[PDB]
Amino acid sequence: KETKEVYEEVTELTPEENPLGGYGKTISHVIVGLKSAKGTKTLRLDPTIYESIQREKVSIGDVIYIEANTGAVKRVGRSDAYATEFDLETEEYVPLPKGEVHKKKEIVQDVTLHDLDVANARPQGGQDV
Amino acid sequence: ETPPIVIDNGSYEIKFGPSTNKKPFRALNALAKDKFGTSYLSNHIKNIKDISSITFRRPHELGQLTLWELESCIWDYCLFNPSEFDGFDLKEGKGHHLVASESCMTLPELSKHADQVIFEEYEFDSLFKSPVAVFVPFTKSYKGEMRTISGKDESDYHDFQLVIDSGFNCTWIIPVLKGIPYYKAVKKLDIGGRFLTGLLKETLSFRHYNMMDETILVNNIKEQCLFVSPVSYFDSFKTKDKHALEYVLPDFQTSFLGYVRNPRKENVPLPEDAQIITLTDELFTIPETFFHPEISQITKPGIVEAILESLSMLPEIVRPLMVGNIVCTGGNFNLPNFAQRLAAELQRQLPTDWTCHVSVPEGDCALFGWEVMSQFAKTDSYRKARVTREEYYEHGPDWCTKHRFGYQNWI
Amino acid sequence: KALVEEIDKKTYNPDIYFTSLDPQARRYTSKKINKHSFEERYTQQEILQSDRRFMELNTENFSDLPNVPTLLSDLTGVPRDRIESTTKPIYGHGWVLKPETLREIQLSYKSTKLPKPKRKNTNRIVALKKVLSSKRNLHSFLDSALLNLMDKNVIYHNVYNKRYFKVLPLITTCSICGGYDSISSCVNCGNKICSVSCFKLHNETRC
Amino acid sequence: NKLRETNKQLQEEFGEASFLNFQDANQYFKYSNKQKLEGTVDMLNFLKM
Ligand SMILES: Nc1ncnc2c1ncn2[C@@H]1O[C@H](COP(=O)(O)OP(=O)(O)O)[C@@H](O)[C@H]1O
Ligand code: BEF
Ligand SMILES: [Mg+2]
Ligand SMILES: [Zn+2]
Ligand SMILES: [Zn+2]
Repeated sequence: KETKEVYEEVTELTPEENPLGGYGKTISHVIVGLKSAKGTKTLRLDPTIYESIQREKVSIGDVIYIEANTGAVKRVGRSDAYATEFDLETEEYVPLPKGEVHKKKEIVQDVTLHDLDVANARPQGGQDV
Repeated sequence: ETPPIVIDNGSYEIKFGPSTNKKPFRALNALAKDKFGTSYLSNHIKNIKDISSITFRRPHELGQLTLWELESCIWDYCLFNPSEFDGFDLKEGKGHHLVASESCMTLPELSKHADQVIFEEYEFDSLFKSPVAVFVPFTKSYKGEMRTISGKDESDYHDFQLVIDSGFNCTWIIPVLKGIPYYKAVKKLDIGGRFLTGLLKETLSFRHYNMMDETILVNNIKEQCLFVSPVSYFDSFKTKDKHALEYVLPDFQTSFLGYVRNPRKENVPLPEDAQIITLTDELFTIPETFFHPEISQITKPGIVEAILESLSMLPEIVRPLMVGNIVCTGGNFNLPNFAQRLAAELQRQLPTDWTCHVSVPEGDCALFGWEVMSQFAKTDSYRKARVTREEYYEHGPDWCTKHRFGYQNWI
Repeated sequence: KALVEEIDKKTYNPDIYFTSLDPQARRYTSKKINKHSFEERYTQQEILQSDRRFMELNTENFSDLPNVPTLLSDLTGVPRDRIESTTKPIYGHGWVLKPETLREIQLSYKSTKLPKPKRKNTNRIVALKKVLSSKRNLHSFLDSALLNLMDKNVIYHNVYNKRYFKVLPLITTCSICGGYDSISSCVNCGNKICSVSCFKLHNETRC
Repeated sequence: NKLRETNKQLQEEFGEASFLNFQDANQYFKYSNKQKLEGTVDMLNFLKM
């Protein structure tokens, strides 16, 4: 078992102070606001998760899935209420997340020791060729 | 006569009654004359046999009332016809006080007109007029039924309040603090009973045969066969095929008023000769215009934007307090699922930290406000807040409308 | 794309792709081809048209259709000349003062009555008589100096919004019916249409 | 522990009338104390996490 927190409609985001050192380009922090269903909230977050967002390349009117445990953002998609802006759109619009934006939850999974052995023997991580 | 007479003057219908009673006396505030010239008083409009072609005139306009002649005559009618309105009986009302409810955005000149017409002709002794808003805080004085619905989940008068009225004329949202309402964060929505009836006319004209001369049918249909989208516009559209109502034209030869039927129920299997209008989409699309005025291609912001901006004008310390206790007032709010829908919408808009709750009085809010005003007459703070005849005489009519009940004073 | 394609080096705009059956072979912009507040997205003419449609929805009878210029002038202080020139719209009329109803109301309360005289003859009484025979229009209220200009300021701009005109997204569904899927704009009229029957009903009169 | 000391002293001082949500809805001072205690509870939970 493992307990995790998560945050889930994106309202707005602002990236970023003076270098005052060896920082050629400085992005101190990024402010992001989420809407959800049971109320909205804004927060501040690291530049690294901002670069992760840029890798995801999400828009401003979107719904995302950010897990603060691993600092990874997943683009759930567009917002359903933001439909009919254009007559066509390939991406599935997807409804808005239900409940509180800041979700505390716990998960329970059953595995076997052979699964751990296989995972360690043949790791799937890696970005190089 | 210790107990005053409470008059909630409505643009559509007025509620006159003694402070003793628990229910108001309902009398129409209008004038409809048949095309042949035989006019009929406001209370006698309901007894007429034809409603197809009438000429209408309502003394109360969008803002307020200007010509006091019809209102004075109607006030005398509800004040000098003990036979038509049983129980009530009065000679002069000399020692009788007056408790009235008039809007906070009244014209100072028109407020002076109202004060002079109520005092210097009928010979009152004590008056008190204030908007229906301030009296609702007095709901903590007397026990009553008050359904509080939580937005998030699936002295005696209360200083903290923020109340919305939605009657026939228009809609008004007021913040009340310390028992003294704020007169700047107040926001007016033009969608009232008139505008909903007009939208009903236009949308039936988009669907079924026209009735634009026949507006009483429009009002009856609006009061009867509508229901607010419980969840969303699209999902309520998914119920248009399965759910539908059918209204029948009122045949003046047979029945002065029509009826609405549901095909599921077989309790009314009687066939009828007249034509039947099917309403399958306009039941729920019509109430949606408050949240989506652009359906009728208007530049009007909307209810949620209005309440959000009105909160924005309020000081930050008092902002979270108002949403924690919201009371629903007005005859438009009797539409089913409206309170829950608006609660869900504004709670979704408002951030997570503060949870907003909406209090609904069961049934219509008009009689709820009337019994609240009757309790205010019962409430002894009215004794300390009242005025007398000598105060009116020693000063001019301008002082009474510019100092005590004046709105710029409380700004 | 298919590898190796022939180009003639003329035009060759990688972001401009125009293709048709060539019935006119003309760009819609070749040479300017011609001849968040909602007050910004919709221009002054459009917001004024929305306003006059709003006021024309206010009325409940035929007689107040020519009363629309008077009501709109009372609302926003525009002369009736431009109301009749640029809006491009789609005794019962003169307030309730008919003497016929005045003498007919006697039969309304004739069931029981016990009137008595208690009155004087003063300036207040004269003003009461004037109010009783009121016969006044909102235009007369506003043109005259009986109401302070600060009262006008706090009655007109205490209602309007100025910065946030929309907080929820717009559904933008067809005008005739409510087909929520596969909506599209019309060829000429530029109004959203959904169904075949909707297009047939719209192309005649609305388009 | 630093937050818990303040939380427990606040709960001891006014833990009888400020606990109910009925008084939280109708308040000017007590609702602020309830907000402070819930905020410090959330803060300590986040710190433990
Ligand atoms: N149960 C109901 N369902 C729908 N509409 C209603 C219902 N009851 C009353 N109404 C509408 O509310 C309006 C009454 O407004 P009212 O309280 O008279 O405003 P005012 O006090 O400004 O005259 C009527 O136009 C009526 O159509
Ligand atoms: F006078 Be009301 F109830 F708008
Ligand atoms: Mg009223
Ligand atoms: Zn259509
Ligand atoms: Zn078209």
